[PDB]
Amino acid sequence: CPHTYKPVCGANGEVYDNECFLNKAGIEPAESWETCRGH
Repeated sequence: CPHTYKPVCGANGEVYDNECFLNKAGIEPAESWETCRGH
């Protein structure tokens, strides 16, 4: 994946550097950033 930084939130609550890494990690895109807020 390109090591650029355009962060995306995964349905597992984890924040990936970009869409490609989210995909590689086999994680569903979260519905919203609320999923990665921490509370």
